[PDB]
Amino acid sequence: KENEAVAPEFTNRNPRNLELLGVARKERGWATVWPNREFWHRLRVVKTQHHVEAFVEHLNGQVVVSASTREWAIKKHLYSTRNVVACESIGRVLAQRCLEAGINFMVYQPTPWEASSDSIKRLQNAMTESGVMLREPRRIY
Amino acid sequence: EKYRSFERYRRRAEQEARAPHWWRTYREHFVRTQKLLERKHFLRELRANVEEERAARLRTASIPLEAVRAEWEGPYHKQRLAEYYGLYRDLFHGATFVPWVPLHVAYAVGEEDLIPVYHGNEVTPTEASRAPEVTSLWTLLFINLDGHLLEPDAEYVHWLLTNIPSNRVAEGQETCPYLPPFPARGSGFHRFAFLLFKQDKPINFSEDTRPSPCYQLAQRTFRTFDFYKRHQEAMTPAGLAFFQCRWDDSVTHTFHQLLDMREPVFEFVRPPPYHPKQKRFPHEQPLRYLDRYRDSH
Amino acid sequence: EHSPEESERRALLLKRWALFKQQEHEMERDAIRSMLEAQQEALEELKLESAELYAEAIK
RNA sequence: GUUAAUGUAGCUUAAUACAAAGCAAAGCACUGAAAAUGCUUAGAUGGAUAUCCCAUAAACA
Repeated sequence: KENEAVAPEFTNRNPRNLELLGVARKERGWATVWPNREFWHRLRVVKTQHHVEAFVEHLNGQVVVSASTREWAIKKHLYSTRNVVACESIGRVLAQRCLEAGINFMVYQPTPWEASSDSIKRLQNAMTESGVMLREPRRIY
Repeated sequence: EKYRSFERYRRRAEQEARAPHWWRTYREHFVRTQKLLERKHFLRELRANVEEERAARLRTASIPLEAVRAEWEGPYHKQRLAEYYGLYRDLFHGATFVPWVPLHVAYAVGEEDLIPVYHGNEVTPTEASRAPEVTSLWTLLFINLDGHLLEPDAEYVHWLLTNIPSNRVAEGQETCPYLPPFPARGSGFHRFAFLLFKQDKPINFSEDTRPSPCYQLAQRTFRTFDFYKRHQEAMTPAGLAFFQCRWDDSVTHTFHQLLDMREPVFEFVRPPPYHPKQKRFPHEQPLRYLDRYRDSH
Repeated sequence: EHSPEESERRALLLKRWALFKQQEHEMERDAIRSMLEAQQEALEELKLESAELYAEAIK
């Protein structure tokens, strides 16, 4: 049968095949640098003077999912770009964009003051209820 | 000036690291107008609203998020997902196109609901038992980018329609009949991408016509790039939708029932065992020295 | 204990108080620049007529 | 009127694309002070095009 013909080894080209399986490499260097680089994706939250922005960024430094109150769709329904509620909305919106992108796992490393901020805590509450995980799975060796 | 918070140094340091420099660093080695005026008017109304001010100070404001999604939709962000997952490199040999038509696909499950197919979504092969629903005179092709079992560059079709009148897909010619997903076991997530190509003029794709029904992998194998190159003059892609599928019980059914082949099973191949090469005559070799080298010690 | 209406009434006046102060600060900052610009502009005017006069003034 | 300036919010040629952006800056809370920190405040294309333009303000006048 022609169909039975199959190569001895598979050829998977999906970039996230190893990452999704957990076998993808995580940066285990930078022992002299803080924080740890053992995360495939990270949540970057930038609070500007008039706007609040949240992003999910890969180790390479390229954002895959970007949620900003600068975006037209969110702001029209959002009263004030800088607000505690805005942090919740951008987190829920960021989750929905994460839902759109297919990214379910992420690593969040808030700063001491950022973690203490209730708005960021509510934003984290927005992410967990939406299902987006603030912690990624461990790598597989 | 001195940073008054750690973040100021960290943000600048993080930005500083990202930028390339003459000295060697880790990164180098390892790496319209009218609408806005209307938007501004809404901002003034939204800001002026006293009720909205009260909600903000009371931290009780809410949003109709569903509206945000529709208004946000999208071309530029849609491209990111396709490029991020490597569709462009595998499908067009690196050609990147901004999708302008908001293509959306979902795999119909039963009759109550149809399973969405997001960009980068995961859908089990069992749920894909039947063909999915896809929403001017264009074409449409289905691909198994990494579902191929023998050749890396090659890929398989699920079903290919040509000369799709306007949008209605029922009238498109069924060049390739629908096949359920058949991702090999042990290979993790296989990415399948749905492409929409603008058809400048109706052209008979006799070369791409396939027998119905066809259950042969030897004839399902194809290349998107050369197929698109042959029609690249009249083909400009505009729609994108791709999901991931793992191995599942339905996959066994697909491989055996209609594909009529043994299920492919793969795993990382380990290197051959390393064996030390002892000397036939250990001249001037004691037991204490050999003891450490040998297993016994 | 203050009532929610009392807090709402007080919340409004703080907004008015903040609005008045910020307007004053913006006006005050402009006053500093305007007088400094006029004073610097004043310096140039006499220099053209006679630089020697400022020699005593700058001391 | 001739020359010449000056016309996004303290700053920026940020931007005219998917946003009028980033940055400077503010109020209150927290009681040595400041800073840090939490919650919050006020904002602009006076205007076009791929130079006119009117307003404005100068030397010519």
